[PDB]
Amino acid sequence: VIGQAVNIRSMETDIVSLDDRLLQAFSGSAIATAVDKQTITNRIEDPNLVTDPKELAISQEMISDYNLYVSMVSTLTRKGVGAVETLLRS
Amino acid sequence: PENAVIGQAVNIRSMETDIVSLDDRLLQAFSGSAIATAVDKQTITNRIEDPNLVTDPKELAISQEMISDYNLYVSMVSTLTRKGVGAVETLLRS
Amino acid sequence: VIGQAVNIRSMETDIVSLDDRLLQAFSGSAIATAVDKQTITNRIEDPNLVTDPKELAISQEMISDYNLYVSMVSTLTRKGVGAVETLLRS
Amino acid sequence: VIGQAVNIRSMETDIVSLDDRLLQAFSGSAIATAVDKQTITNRIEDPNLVTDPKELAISQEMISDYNLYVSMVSTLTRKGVGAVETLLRS
Amino acid sequence: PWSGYLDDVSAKFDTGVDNLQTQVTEALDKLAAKPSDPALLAAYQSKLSEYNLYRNAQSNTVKVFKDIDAAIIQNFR
Amino acid sequence: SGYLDDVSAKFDTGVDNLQTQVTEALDKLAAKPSDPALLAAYQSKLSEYNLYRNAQSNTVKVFKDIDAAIIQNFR
Amino acid sequence: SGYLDDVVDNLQTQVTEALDKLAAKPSDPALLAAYQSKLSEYNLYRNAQSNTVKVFKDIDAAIIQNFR
Amino acid sequence: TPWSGYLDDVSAKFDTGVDNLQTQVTEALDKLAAKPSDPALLAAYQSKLSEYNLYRNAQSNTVKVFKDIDAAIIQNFR
Amino acid sequence: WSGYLDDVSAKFDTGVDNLQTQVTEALDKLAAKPSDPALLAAYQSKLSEYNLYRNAQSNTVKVFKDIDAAIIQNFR
Amino acid sequence: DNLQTQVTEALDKLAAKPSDPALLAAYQSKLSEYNLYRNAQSNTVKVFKDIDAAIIQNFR
Amino acid sequence: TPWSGYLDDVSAKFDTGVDNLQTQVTEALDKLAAKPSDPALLAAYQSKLSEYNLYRNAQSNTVKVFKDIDAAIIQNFR
Amino acid sequence: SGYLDDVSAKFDTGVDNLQTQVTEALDKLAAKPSDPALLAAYQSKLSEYNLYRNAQSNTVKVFKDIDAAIIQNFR
Amino acid sequence: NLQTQVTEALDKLAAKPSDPALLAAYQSKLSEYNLYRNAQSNTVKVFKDIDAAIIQNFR
Amino acid sequence: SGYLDDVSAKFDTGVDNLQTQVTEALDKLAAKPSDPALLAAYQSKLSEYNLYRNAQSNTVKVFKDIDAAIIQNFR
Amino acid sequence: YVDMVVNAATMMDKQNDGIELGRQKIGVMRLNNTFVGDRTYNLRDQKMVIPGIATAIERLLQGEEQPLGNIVSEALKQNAAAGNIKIVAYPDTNSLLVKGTAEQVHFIEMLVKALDVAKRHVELS
Amino acid sequence: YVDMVVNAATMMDKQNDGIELGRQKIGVMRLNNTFVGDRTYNLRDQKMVIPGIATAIERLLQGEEQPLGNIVSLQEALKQNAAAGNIKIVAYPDTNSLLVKGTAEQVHFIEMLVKALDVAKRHVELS
Repeated sequence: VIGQAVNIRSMETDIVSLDDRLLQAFSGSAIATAVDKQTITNRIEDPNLVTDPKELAISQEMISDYNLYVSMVSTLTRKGVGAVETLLRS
Repeated sequence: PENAVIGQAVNIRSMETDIVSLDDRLLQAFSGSAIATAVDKQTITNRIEDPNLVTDPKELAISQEMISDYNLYVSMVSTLTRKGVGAVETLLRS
Repeated sequence: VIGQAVNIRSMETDIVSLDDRLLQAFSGSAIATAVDKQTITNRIEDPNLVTDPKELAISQEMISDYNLYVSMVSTLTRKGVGAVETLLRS
Repeated sequence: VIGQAVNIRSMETDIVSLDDRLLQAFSGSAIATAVDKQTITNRIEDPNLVTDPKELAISQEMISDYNLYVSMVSTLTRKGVGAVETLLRS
Repeated sequence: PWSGYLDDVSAKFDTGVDNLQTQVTEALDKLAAKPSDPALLAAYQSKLSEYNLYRNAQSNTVKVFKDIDAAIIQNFR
Repeated sequence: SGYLDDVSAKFDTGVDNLQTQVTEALDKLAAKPSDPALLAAYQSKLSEYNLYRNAQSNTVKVFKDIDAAIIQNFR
Repeated sequence: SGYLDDVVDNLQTQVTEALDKLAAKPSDPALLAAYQSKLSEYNLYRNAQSNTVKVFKDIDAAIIQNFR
Repeated sequence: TPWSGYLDDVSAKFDTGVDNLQTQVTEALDKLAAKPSDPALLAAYQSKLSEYNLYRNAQSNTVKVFKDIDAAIIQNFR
Repeated sequence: WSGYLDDVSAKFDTGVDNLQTQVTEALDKLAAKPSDPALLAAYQSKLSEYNLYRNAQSNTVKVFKDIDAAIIQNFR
Repeated sequence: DNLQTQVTEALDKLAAKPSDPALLAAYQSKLSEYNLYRNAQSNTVKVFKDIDAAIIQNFR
Repeated sequence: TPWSGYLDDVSAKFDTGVDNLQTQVTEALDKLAAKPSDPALLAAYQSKLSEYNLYRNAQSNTVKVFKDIDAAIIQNFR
Repeated sequence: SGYLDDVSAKFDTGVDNLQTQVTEALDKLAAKPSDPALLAAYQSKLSEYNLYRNAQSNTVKVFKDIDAAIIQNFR
Repeated sequence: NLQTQVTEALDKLAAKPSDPALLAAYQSKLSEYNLYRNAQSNTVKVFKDIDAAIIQNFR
Repeated sequence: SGYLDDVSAKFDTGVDNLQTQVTEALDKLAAKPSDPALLAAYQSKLSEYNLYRNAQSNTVKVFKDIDAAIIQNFR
Repeated sequence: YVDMVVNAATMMDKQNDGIELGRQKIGVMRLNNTFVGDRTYNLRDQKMVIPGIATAIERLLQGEEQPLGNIVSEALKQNAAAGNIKIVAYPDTNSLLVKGTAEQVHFIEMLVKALDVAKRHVELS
Repeated sequence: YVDMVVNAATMMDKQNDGIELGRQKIGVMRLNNTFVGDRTYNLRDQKMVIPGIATAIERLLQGEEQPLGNIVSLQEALKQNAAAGNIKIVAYPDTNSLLVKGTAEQVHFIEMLVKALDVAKRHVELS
């Protein structure tokens, strides 16, 4: 609409070891999380969006999806670490 | 203040120097954490005893944050301390 | 505007007086004084003050703090005994 | 002011076992409760008591006091049991 | 058979106007025989007006107590 | 007894005689339902009663809810 | 209290005083309107206090349990 | 002492405002009843009776308006 | 010494400078001569204005108590 | 703090003349909007910090 | 300045709109009272008394309508 | 700004001049309260104004309720 | 969708608030819109609570 | 279009010609406001129209309540 | 010593808050040059009403919040609101009754004497 | 000793709180130079009203909250701090006298005012 831009080409990298596959998955999740949190915060303080039923119906979903996603990542990380701890203790 | 911005010319950091002992590095942490928590608890209490703070939405919204930040801080210090002593115990009983 | 003041040079702590109350976990004398008062009372003043919101807000502090103190002693004794058993086996 | 009675020197030269202290407490509470429930129900049945403002204003206080008493006994009992579990439980 | 309180409030009016409830029907039974007698018209105007006021004040009064009682009972929650 | 009865009583020792006056005025009016002098007095007394009973009951309700909140936070 | 033991006024007083004044004349609009806001502010104060005491005790219980 | 509320005082303010209308009405009536056909007495009575009517109406409408303010405030204690 | 719902009531009580006395005055004058149409016409205005003043004041304090109680409920 | 300032302005103008219907109509709106804003903010703050507490409780 | 609301502004518009009627009425009354049988005084009094009556009626009917419009809005703050 | 303000202002723009048509027709009537053409003119304008304000208020109320019911489910 | 239909019914009404035929149509539209929005929000919440409960179960 | 629209339209079709009959009869009356035949004809039509609109609105109101009360229990 | 001093001072302070120190006084002031009451003249074709001094001053001060000063052609007690001033005409002696604070009474008196000046007679032929 | 002094002193204070110490005096005063009631003169062309002292004073003091003093032409302070609006004056024509209800100080001030106001009138002969 007005003053809008999109990045067409992503920069690229080689992926050759489990180390780089791990750092890449971490960095991929961190940024998506920060972006989502900021977006929600703005949608809560633009007064055209806080008070319109159509916009509130959207913000509800965005909040839910955020909650679910971060809870999943937490659970699966703790399960993996617990499996390592269990085997080495045994 | 609100009508002023105040920087630091360049942030050199003498406390980045490691020079103190592994135990002085511990006493600093303990002393600073103990003071920070006692100050925070007192402030939260005052914000509730005082009648003009506990009855204005603008002030309540701030107090909610203060309480949550306090909770998270103490819970994390406790967790990391437990994990730390638990490592020592795991190694020495092995 | 009125009565405004600020301390510029140094972070001298002023919201609290820094004191030996930093260096203890429970104010055991304050417990022992409160527990005295709610137990010396046998047929004096009146019973059943379940209902006045000013005294009922004082009971909440004591009922919580004595439960925590008793819970703590239970752990300390187990730790102590466990330390003795650990040394004697090893 | 009607039929008041008080015991004196309750603990001065005799002491009950805990085994009995619990039993007397339980009995003295359970009967008072059952009588208060009957009193309320009867004050609701009588056509002359549910239609007079003076009698309704009395019944509101009875219901409020019954509800607060039973809630306080239940909470304290649960909290006191919890401590014995934390003591015995290995 | 059980009288409540509103019943008593109403009966206070009935036992107040002890005889008006008969007087109205007797003055009517006089008048209907000879509608042109000024004495009878003058009498019946009075007794009819009285009976109107009495029934009206009775019903309003019962309603106010009904509205106080409901407002107390709603607080039992 | 209790504090909520103390609050309830703090009204009844406040309105000294109203509880009687209302019934007395009612008896007079019932004796002569068509006297405007009587009517005018009864309207006042009845209104003052209606208001007293409503204010009392709502206050007792509020203090009951304050205590029921605290006894839950005991847990 | 009249008492200090050596070693302003709060909402609890102001409510008791405004109730006491009101109960003398339950039908005056100035007094009613003065009492609504004191009873409201007392309700808010007395909730906020208890909720924060509860938070500090649950923090300490969690610490003791974590080191069990 | 005989307790009296705010509405009581509002009502009584009219009674003390009209010093004696309350009895002038009855005396005028008795005088008329003695001689129903005298124009001077008829003219006096018409005035006093009208005045009485308007007084009683203003009184009851003001008392009701104040009741309906107070009920609307004590509603919000909840 | 007072909270913020008293600051909100007092904004009305200092906003309508004098009405609180003007009503009593008008009633003192009308009580003396109920049959005067100029007095009646004046009193109708004052009494209506006072009725609205009180309603707007009480509903505003109710709303601010509903906002505060909801924020405090989240302290949990 | 714009929506906090607007409501206090509206309130002063209203308190000046409580019977003016144009002022009443404006204030109704401003107060309603402020009322929704506060609730939305408080609820999201809560959600964001309940997620942190649940993370710590997961490893604790 | 004596504080005035909105209702007492609407009400005052009528008072200043009928500049002098209030006094014209009493003047006409004192002449009529000086000589009731004069038809030229009679026919002049009729028009003024009628104008006064209508003025007062319209005035209070309007004040009431506005109060109803405001109370209906204040009912929606809750 | 906000959305309820847009809803409310939509009426103000729907009726272009009514807020000061009323004030003008009143100023005209107040000059000659007995003219029937002026009375008949004023009756309709004042009626229209009454309805306008009622509808305006009730709609803002309904939208408030819908928003509060949605925000209640963020938790 | 319903959003536009309600917006347009409002625009037609505000042109002539005193027309009964317009009022009756608006009452109906605004009512249906209110119900729709509420039902939608409640269903969304229910599904998310189920989803969360599963995680809390295996956590 | 939902169910409420259906309930409204049942009234619209239940009265065939009433709206246009009212519009017509008004213009006949306004052409000669002093004819008793036209006056008598108009009173009845306008009364019918009044009852029609009222019944319609009160019914839609009731149904809305039954629906909102059910929807509340989805939670 | 410090603790005793502090507590004694604070409680002696609180025991005085209920004491009131302001007061009201009444000034009686005869008008030497004019009638106190409102005047009215009845003429063949006219009625004329002229307000008195009490009427005009009351109509001026009605509702005033600020104190008065400087009429031209602990100290908390001093700052009484002008709206408290009351004036009542007493024709029986042709005098004014004034109720308020001493400075107010003083100012009022000065104003009255600025105003009750006797009139010049005029003869027309 | 300290515990018994603290307790006793406090309980005595609370037992005394309810005693009412204020008293209401009645003063009777005869007028010597003027009629007590209001007077209406029914001139051939004009109705004119003159209010009596009672009316004028009851009108001057109306709703006053502060105490009176300096009229011109521990418990002590608690008693002295008596509101002006409680003064009551009733004109008694049968003996040309005023009945005054108030505190002793108020009664005194009122009396001084009365004696400032009933001056005897001069006579004027017009030819």
